[PDB]
Amino acid sequence: RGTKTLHYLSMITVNGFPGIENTEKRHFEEPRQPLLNLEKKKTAKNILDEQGADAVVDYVKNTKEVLLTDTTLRDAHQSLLATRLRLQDMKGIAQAIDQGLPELFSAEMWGGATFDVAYRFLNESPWYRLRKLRKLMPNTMFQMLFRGSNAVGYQNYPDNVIEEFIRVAAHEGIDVFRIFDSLNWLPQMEKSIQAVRDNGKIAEATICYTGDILDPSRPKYNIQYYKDLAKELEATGAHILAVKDMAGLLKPQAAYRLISELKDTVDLPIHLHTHDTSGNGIITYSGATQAGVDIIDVATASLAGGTSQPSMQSIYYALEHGPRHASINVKNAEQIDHYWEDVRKYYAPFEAGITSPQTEVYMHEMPGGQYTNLKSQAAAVGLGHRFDEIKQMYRKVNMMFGDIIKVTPSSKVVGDMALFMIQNDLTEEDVYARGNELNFPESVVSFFRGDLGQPVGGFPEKLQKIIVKDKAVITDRPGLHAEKVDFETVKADLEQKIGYEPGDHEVISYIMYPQVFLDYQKMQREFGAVTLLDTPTFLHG
Ligand SMILES: [Mg+2]
Ligand SMILES: [Mn+2]
Repeated sequence: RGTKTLHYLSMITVNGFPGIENTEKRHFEEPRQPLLNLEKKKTAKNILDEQGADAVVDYVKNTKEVLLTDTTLRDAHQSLLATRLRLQDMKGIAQAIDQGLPELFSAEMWGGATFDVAYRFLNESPWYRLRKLRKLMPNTMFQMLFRGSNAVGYQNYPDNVIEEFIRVAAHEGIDVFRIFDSLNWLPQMEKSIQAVRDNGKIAEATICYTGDILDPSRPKYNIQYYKDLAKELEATGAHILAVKDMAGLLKPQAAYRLISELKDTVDLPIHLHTHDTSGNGIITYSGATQAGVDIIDVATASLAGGTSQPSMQSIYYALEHGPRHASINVKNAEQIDHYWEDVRKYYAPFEAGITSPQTEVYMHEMPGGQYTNLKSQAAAVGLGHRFDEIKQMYRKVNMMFGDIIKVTPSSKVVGDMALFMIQNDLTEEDVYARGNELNFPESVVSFFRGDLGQPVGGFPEKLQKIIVKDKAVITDRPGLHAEKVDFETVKADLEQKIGYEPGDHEVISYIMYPQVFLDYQKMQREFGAVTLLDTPTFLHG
């Protein structure tokens, strides 16, 4: 253990940290520990543990105030710090979050990019992070972002694999599963919702908001589409209806109209998740609060704004004297935000830069992760000076594909198409004419084969035959055609590859990420548990 520790320390000291500029270690002060005025309240986690998920739904329904879900541990640092927030910085404040903020509905700490990024770059197990945070926060519900068909991975998986992931995640401490589909397709979400219900946890059926319901020029995603989707999601038996605004597209008037119209439609509580990219996140949450939204997704102030969530303290002060107040202790929240600012000072190499509110997201509708990835891709191929034209081409490609819902991985399809069109100097007419000779990117080909599912209204028929030439096109769930996985065989093979008997979580991690888990195990054998190091020492040695 010690030998591995000085091995990692010497490696980082001499060769630097991979992916960041080699820089001498700055001296940091100790992060400020909060002074909390503690109150003992019965949280939603106590209700879930004692009386179940339906009692949690009843408690949310009977709460006149708007509940808050803290996205600091997942989405705030996914948007701002490239998901690089380490478990050490979280566990410095996890107990303070659990005790000083018992009014929180849940804390989003898992799913999304965290599962892959922790293994690949932070060299720490996300299961280990979940276990440590669960021990430190016994009275906080743990929210996770769950893709309905692929769980946290990106490959095609059978239904039993997704069910096993749900069972193991619920056993290890995930309480709320925010289940979403990239194309808002119900069959991808139905089985995951049913498995979350069978494990006794809270299933959040999620609608991804795209376009503008108040714009009649785009009637594909109008209020009737969202009402029908909410009715279908209510039919699945999900406890809470969720509305994901991945790019901050929901305008406050549209927010009020959408939340009200969903409110007379279904009786589920409504959870709204938005980003502050346009700078309108606070007023969007306020307009949803007047319409009667139940839970909204907020982040701590030092990790809020920009591509991240709206601030929890600011949304408290925005609704302080209105008809509905935010359910939070704002003094404890500010005391915690002091620590979060101090530890955000550690992650200077991963900062995006100077950030201003951008209303161009109303035009290209790119999520912040897709925005950063496409900017880096354009910089790599020598087209970084044409990023405005790349964004225009992104909007045009989204319209060409039939106005699809753009989130991971469907936003990557549009980004790859836009980059390929900019690279080869192609217009819409050029693709419709010379697309037979063209070799489209594999993500676009996989999307038009049906590997991502079926989009709303189907594919454009001519563009589909242009993009996929002789490859087979499926019209049903790709998980039905997934190659069968036997957990005993995978467990035995993993016991051969790594030098010990794996747990259920390790087998399920090997199934989601085969090469990434093996690389993590090799780095664990070489460098040990580097998660115990502090972040300046972890990055600079
Ligand atoms: Mg309520
Ligand atoms: Mn988000």
